[PDB]
Amino acid sequence: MLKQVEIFTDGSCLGNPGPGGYGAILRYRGREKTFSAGYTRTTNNRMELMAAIVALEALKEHCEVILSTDSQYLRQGITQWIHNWKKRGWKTADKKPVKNVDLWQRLDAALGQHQIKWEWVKGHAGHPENERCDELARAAAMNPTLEDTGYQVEV
Repeated sequence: MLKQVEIFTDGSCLGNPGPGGYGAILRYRGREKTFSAGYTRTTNNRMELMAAIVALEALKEHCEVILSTDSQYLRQGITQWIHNWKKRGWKTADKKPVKNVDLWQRLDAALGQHQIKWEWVKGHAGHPENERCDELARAAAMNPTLEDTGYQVEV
């Protein structure tokens, strides 16, 4: 039985916007859960956040997590922006809401329930589970079934 929860995420999009999807692998309890869905019109950044979100929302108790991903958007959010965004009320310097505020707030809610250890992998040097997320993400985007409600060309 693993002593820490292991999560792997990937997200993919064919256009901007275009159809996209995500793949997340979750090692929780004695199982490996696999999550993946395609969206008719979204963006690569929105899918990368969705991967992380659906994985964490599955955890039903406070856990010790190790989340592994090569997603740069997630990385920059987590390491440079999120902190300052909470202090500023989720607004940009020109007082508009941040881009993808729907997802980042959603994600933030999921992250505050756990002790998280982030492992930023290089795209060409992750683990087998990262490669498999990539494969899932791509397959999903080719057969999109859901609508990405928070997507805006806009705000």
